[PDB]
Amino acid sequence: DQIPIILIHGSGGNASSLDKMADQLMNEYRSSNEALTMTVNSEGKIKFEGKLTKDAKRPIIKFGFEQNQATPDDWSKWLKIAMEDLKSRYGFTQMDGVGHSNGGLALTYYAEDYAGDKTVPTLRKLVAIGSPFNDLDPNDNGMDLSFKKLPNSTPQMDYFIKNQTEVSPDLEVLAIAGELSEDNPTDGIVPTISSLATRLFMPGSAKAYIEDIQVGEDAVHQTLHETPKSIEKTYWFLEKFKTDETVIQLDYK
Repeated sequence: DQIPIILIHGSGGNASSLDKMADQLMNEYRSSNEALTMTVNSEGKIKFEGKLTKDAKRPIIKFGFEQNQATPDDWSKWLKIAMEDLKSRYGFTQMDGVGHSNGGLALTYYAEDYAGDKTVPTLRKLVAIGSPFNDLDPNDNGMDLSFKKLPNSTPQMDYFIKNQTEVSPDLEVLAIAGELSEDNPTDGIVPTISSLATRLFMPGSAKAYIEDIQVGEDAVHQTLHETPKSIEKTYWFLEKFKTDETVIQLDYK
């Protein structure tokens, strides 16, 4: 009945990439008291470092993909394999996840593809930080933060829309997006709208869907999972936010 929190890096990252967040949860908030590092390689290896005890509180799973530039749907498949082993070892029926960029996309595939699967933990809270739901092309995304549709949906977005019905009705989603300035709706890599495109498939599927836009030069893609606001909002969503009713909160902005 412990609910772990899985932390997943962006492309180019590793199992240490979300350590600022993890250290804050373990050392300052002290809402989590134990951690495990797990890594997976598509070659066929799964590695656990550490052991969670019976006294674990919100245990953190620092996750690493050795193939750290692969597609988010490949990541999701590899995550499933590793989550079968995690559940086998510890029995967790639910987990929360925080993913930076590609890591948030991997969680979204996991949410859509394995909600019914009793051999892995069901994703409960999903935090996606600068995740390019509709990839990187500004032409596909545009600049209208009140968007009800995208200028052009990519194949990935088409998949997310098609399979939105498969998410757990208890799923709670927080989409964090950066915008370098009000007149420059990108985080430097991802169009702000791409990172909020969850708006088009999570509301009414998930129990909760919340957006948070951070603005300014400090909201750059590469470090967006390290901003004070990102960490504060993530803590809030993981430890304070609770609902039985549907919640949808959009930033327009």
